[PDB]
Amino acid sequence: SKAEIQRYVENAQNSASSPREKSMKGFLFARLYYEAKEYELAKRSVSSYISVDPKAHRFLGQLFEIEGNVEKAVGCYKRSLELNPTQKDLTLRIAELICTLGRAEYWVERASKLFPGSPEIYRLKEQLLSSQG
Amino acid sequence: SINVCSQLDWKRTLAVHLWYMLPPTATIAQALRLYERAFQEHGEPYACYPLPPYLEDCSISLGDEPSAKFSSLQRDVCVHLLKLYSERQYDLCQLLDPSSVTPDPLDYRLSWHLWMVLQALNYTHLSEHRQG
Amino acid sequence: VSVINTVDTSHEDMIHDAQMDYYGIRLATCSSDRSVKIFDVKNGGQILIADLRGHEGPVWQVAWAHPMYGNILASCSYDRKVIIWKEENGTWEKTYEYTGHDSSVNSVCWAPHDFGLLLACGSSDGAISILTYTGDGPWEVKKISNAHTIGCNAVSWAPSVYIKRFVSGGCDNLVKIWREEDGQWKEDQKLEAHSDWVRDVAWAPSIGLPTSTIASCSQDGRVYIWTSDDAATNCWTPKLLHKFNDVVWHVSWSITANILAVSGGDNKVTLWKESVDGQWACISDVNK
Repeated sequence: SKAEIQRYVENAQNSASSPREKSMKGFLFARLYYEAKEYELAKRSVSSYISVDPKAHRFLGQLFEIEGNVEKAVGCYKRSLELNPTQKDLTLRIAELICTLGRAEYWVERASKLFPGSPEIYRLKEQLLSSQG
Repeated sequence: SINVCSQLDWKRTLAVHLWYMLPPTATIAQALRLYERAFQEHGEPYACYPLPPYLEDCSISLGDEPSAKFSSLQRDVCVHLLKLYSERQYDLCQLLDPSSVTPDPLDYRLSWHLWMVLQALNYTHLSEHRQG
Repeated sequence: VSVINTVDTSHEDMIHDAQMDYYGIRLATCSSDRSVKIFDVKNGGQILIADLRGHEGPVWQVAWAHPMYGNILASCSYDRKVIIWKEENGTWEKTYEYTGHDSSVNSVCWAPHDFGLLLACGSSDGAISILTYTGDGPWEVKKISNAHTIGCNAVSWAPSVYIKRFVSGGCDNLVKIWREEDGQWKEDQKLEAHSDWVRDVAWAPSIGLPTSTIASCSQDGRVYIWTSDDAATNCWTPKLLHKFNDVVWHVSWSITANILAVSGGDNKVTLWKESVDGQWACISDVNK
């Protein structure tokens, strides 16, 4: 009712000032901003969360992709995958990054083995072969 | 999108359907089913999900996928009571879960008295194992 | 949750296992210092009543017997010796010493009082010995040879329901249930789900339930719940509880409400209780 959300803002602020690291509390406040819409502080708090998780990982990946930020997309996807607390799909945009970079062969073979009837990944590996054959 | 049903908890939403939307002569079951379909979408989900009184604070963030979570969330005993009052096809076990009323899974007083009342109402679909 | 009297064991090494008595007035304790100590904890007062030293190696398990047969305490050990102590007029003396094993005896579990005074000994030589006191005379020994290919880690008897049955888990990755048919212990079932060594198996003391439940912890960390709705059918269904990252050691069921206590190598005890719907949920985390 916009009220309990402000109270949860207060409690997350307290559990963020007391336990400064607070990826979880700060991520609850970031999820509050994402339920609302201030992309700057939302992405910032989610970035604090991921760096210092699929929620912040998809947030960073999709924001970077919608802005065109292949670098941030690859960073977030690769970090999340190699640590994997719950992460499956972002390797797709990792493949797109590696292709836009020979390299995309690893990730396109990965997508091939994870889903055989993959038209998009078949064409992506096709262009990877057309640039690295 | 002028949603009149907004800012109302699940109970009041069903009540509004009963008096205003439906005619003065109606049966409870029909209203219940209509409300149920209302939060199950059509077409917007204008009604509110039946949530336990303790889980309301943080309604799960339905980011692009509401249904995959609703299929694991419990509903307050009242809904199932109404459903059993109407028909004999429902899981008594879900209805009799300690979490529904009180978060902890160690308080069982209410559950047990309710099972006694259900046994006394000629409704004994519960398996021997769970009774024991 | 609440903290009662904290005992001072006056020990010298890691206490590998403990076990209280039927009425909760005493606590046996076993350590790697070749010593089984008895503690009388009554009304919040730690009192060492006896110190029993008869082993050559570490003591792994200690089990109290039913009150009607007296204060009988069994203690297995690394020195292939199963020593049965008995308290007479406040004095603990060794009454019997079974030395018929080729390797370390890892577990001792008494049978329900209905069956008699039976004790099962699981050893690392892959053999289970059943000792039986008939009241008069000595102990009849029935040894089940080649029970497990590598070794036997734990034994636990079924609640009396009288068909004498007990479940044993070994390092061959298989949980086996045994049944006494015509006076002879024969293999009844072979339950396979673990990918590694079974560390401990405990049969639930089912109360008011048609179903029989057994829990098994393993080296890989997967704790499985084995359930058979009908004893006759003997069809056991496993259910994964939680895959702990660290090796789970032993499992223990509560007498009154069937709450499993699981301990892993992460030095923590996680309590699990099955809900009405069926899903197992952790209720508390009691770390060391």
